[PDB]
Amino acid sequence: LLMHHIRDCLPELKTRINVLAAQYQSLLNSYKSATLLQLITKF
Amino acid sequence: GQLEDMAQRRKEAADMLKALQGASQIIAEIRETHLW
Amino acid sequence: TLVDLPGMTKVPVGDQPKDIELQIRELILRFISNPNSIILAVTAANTDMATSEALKISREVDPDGRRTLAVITKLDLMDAGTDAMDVLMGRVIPVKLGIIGVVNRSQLDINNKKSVTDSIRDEYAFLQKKYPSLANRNGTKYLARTLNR
Amino acid sequence: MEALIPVINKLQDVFNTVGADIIQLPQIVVVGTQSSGKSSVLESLVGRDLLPRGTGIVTRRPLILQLVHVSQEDKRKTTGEENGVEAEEWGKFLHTKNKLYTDFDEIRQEIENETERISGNNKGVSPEPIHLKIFSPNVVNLTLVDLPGMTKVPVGDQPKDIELQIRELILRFISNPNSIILAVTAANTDMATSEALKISREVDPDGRRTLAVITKLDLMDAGTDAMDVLMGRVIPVKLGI
Amino acid sequence: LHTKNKLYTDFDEIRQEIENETERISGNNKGVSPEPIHLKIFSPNVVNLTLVDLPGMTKVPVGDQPKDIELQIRELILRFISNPNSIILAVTAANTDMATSEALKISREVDPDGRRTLAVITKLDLMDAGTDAMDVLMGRVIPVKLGIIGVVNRSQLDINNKKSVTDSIRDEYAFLQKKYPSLANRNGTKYLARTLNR
Amino acid sequence: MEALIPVINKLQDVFNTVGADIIQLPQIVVVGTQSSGKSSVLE
Amino acid sequence: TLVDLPGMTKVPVGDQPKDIELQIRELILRFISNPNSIILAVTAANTDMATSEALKISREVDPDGRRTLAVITKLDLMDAGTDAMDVLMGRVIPVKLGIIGVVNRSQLDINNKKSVTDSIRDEYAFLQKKYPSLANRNGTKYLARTLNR
Amino acid sequence: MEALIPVINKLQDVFNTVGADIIQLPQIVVVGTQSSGKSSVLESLVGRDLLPRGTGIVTRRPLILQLVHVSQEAEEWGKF
Repeated sequence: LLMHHIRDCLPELKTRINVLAAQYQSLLNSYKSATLLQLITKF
Repeated sequence: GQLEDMAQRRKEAADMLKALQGASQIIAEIRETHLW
Repeated sequence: TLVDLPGMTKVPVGDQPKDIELQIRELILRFISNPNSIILAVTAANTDMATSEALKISREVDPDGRRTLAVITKLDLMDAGTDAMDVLMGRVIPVKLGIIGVVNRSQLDINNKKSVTDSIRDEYAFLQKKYPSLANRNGTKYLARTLNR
Repeated sequence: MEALIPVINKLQDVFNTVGADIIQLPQIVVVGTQSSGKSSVLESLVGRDLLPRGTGIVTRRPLILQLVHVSQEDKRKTTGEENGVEAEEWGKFLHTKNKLYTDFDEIRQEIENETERISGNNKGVSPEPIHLKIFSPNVVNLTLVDLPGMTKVPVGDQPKDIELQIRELILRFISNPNSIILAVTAANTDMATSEALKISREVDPDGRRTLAVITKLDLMDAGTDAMDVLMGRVIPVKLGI
Repeated sequence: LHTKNKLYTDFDEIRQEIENETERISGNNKGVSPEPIHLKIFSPNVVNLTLVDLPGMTKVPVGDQPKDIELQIRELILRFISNPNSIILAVTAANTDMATSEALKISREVDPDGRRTLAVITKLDLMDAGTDAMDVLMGRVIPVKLGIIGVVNRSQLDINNKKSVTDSIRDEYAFLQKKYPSLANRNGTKYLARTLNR
Repeated sequence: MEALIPVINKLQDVFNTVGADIIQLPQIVVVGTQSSGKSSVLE
Repeated sequence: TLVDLPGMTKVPVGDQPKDIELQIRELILRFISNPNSIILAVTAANTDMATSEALKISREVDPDGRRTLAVITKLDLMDAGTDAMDVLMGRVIPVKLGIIGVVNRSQLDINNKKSVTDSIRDEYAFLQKKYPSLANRNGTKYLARTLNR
Repeated sequence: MEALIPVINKLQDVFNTVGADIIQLPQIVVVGTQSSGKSSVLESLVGRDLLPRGTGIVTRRPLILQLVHVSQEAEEWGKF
C-alpha cells in the first residue's frame, strides 16, 4: 500500500515541487563586478 | 584598488528545493520492480 | 512600541467627540506622512481584500509597497470557496514584499501556556493543508523578518 | 522492498544533519483511540515486547520504527553507514553516538530515560523525534511512527496542553502529502469514526489515504455478525480493511 | 394535531399522510419545511419522552434526492442543536469515540463546554473483543458530563428482512444476556428512557 | 414530575402549528447520518 | 419599488474617477433627501457596528433616524462574544417600528446561489443561536409587517 | 523582533552617547477592521501577549505600549 501510494503521488509530488520552484523564482525576481565598476566610473 | 529577510527567504527556498530534488532523484533511482 | 489604531469612528455614539472621526483621520494622516510609522495592513481572510479599508488607506501614501506590508488574518475561520491563493501570489495585490498570512490564537491557547514554537508549527501545518505550495510564504518567522527589514 | 527503508533512513539522516523539520519524509503514521492496540501491533511487527502497554505509557515522544530485513545481500547496505555487526538482531538510535542496543527491555528503559530527560518536568513535545532502527531477519522492511493517544488516565499527571501538543505533533507528522495515516482501531470501531479519520477529513476534503486495521479478533464470541467488519459496506476505505 | 385528529391504526396511513404533507407544503421539492409535523405516539413500552428525527442522507448514493439536501440538513442541525434547552443526541455508529463523531464535532462549535451534548451508541450487534466501550464510558477520550449510553439495533440483514420491532427487542435481550455478563442491565428500552431522563 | 413533559410537548406542537419556531423548551433532538442506526433505534 | 443604488465609497483606488465619491454622494442625497424615500441601511457584521458607512451617511442628513432602519446582514461572520440585543430593543435608538436584522446567506451559500427559503431558514437558525427572543422581530415576517404599515 | 533585541539597545546607547537627538522608536501603526487579529499577530511576532485578543473586539483605542529599558535614557507588567 505504501508503494502504491508513493507511485500514485509521484506525479503530484513532481507537480507541487515544480509549483514551489516557480513561486520561489518569481518571488526572488520580484524582490556584479561590471556593475560595481560602472557605478565607480559614474561617481 | 580597494572596492536579512530576503537572504533568509532565499536560503530557505534553496534548501527546500534541494531537499525535494534530492528526494525525487533518490526515489527515481529505486528499482522499478520495487515500486509496484 | 505597539499601537493598534481602530479603523476610524464612523458612527459617533455616546460621549465621543463629534469631530472624533476627523481627529482620527488627521492623526492617521500625520502618522503615515513620515516613514517613521510602519504601515502594516491587516485584513480578514473571509472579507474581500479590496473592500478592506486598510489596503486602500495604506496605498494612498505608499502605492508601491516598499514600506507597506499586507497581512491576512482569520485563516482558521476562513470559509470555503474564498481561497486566497491569488492574493498570496500577488496577482491581485502586487506587493514588493509579498502577502503574509498569520493564524490567530484564541484565549484558550494562551491560557494553556502555549509556546511560540507550537503556534508557528500550527501555522505552518495549516498553510500546508490549505495551500499545497505556499507554506513557506506565510511563516511567522518570515513576517518577523519582514518587519525587521 | 529493500530500497524504500534505506531511502527513508538517508532522508531522515539528511534532515537531522541540516537541522530542518519543515516537512516530513514519506512514512506511515500510526494513530488511533487510546489503548486501541497500537503498541500491541508494533510489538507484533517487531516480534517482541519493547513498548509500554496498559496503564504504563510513559514514552510520549514520537517514536519512529524502521524495521529492516536481514539478508546476505542486505549486509552491505545495512553496514554502509555503520560498522560491521555480526549480531543477528540489533538496534540503534540516530541521535545517539551510533550506540548499539540488543535487549528489548534495555532499549525500552533507555528510551523512557531519554524521554524523561529531554521532556523534563513537563511532558510536552520537543523538536527531536526519537529514531529507532531494527535489523532482524524476522521483520520485513517497513517504517512506522508511534505517537501517544488520549492518555487521560492519571499515570503521573500531564500538562493541561498535552492534548494540544499531541494534536499539533500528529498534524505536523501528517502534513506531508506522501505520508499515509494508519487508523488502528479495535473490532468495535471498524470504520464508523476515529481520530485518524477526523484528521484526514480536516487536512483534506476527502483525503487519498484511508486504511483500517482491526485488532483483537481472537477472543470474540460465536454467533455475532461481523459482515461489516470484513466487507465494510458502510464506510469502505480506499486502501481496504 | 394539524389534521382532523383521526387515529391511524396502521402506520402505512401515517407514512402516506406524511408523504402527502411533504409534497403539498414543500411542493415538488422534497426539502425541509418550517412547520415540523406533530406526531403523537402512545405505546406501553415507552415513557414520556420527546425526540426529533432530522432528515437523513444515505452514505452510498441511492435513489434520487434533492441537490441541496446536504445544506438543508446542515442548517437544520445547526438550528436544532444550538438551543440550550434541547439536549443534543448524537447517533454514532458502533462504540467509536463520540468525540470524533460528525454530529458531536459540529455541536462542539456552538457548545464548546459540552455540558448539553449527548452521544448514543447504535448497532451494538457487532460488539466483539478488544477495546470495548469501557474507555468511552470512563471519559478517557474526553470527559463528558452526560456520558454515553449503549443501544443495540437490528443488523443490516435483519433490516433488509423487515424484522418486527418485537423480534429486534428479543434479539437485543438475548445478545445482552449472552454477550454482557454484568452490563446487560445498563441497556433496555425502559432503562434507556430512565437513563435519558436522568 | 411526569406531567411537565406532556405540557411542554403540547406547547411546542401548538407553537409549531401557529408557524413560529422561536419558542425553545427542554427536549431532545436526534442528530445522525443515515445507515448509522438512528432509524433502527427510532423505530 | 426596490432600488439598490451604489453605496458610499472612500478615496478612489485604481482607475476609478478622482471625483467619483462626490458624484455618488450627490446622487444618493438627491434621492434619500425626500422623506418619502426609505433608507434601509445594511451593514455587514464582519466589521464593528460603529464603523458602518451607511450609518455615518444616515447621521449626516438623518441624525434622528426617523425613516432610517438598521439591518445587519452576513451575521454568520459576526465575531463571537459580542451581542447587539440592546440595540435591537431600541434602548439606544428607540423607534416605534423597531430595528429588524435580516441575515444574508453565508459565503458558501452565496457562492452556491441558495434559495430564499434556505436564506430564511439560516436567518432563523442564527437568530436562535444568538437571541431567540428577538428572532421573531428579526424575522422577515416583521419586516413585511413594517413595510405594510 | 526576536533578533532586534540587542540592535535597538545598541542604537539607543550610541545615540545617547553621541549627544544627538534621541529619535523615538518607530511605533507600529496598524489600521483595518476591528477584531481582525492585529493584536494576536503583534503578540506572536513579539512572542508574548500584552494586548487584548480573542473573540470579539480586540482593539478600542491607540495604545502607546512604550517598552522602556533602564540605561536607555515573565517580568512583563503594567504601570501608570
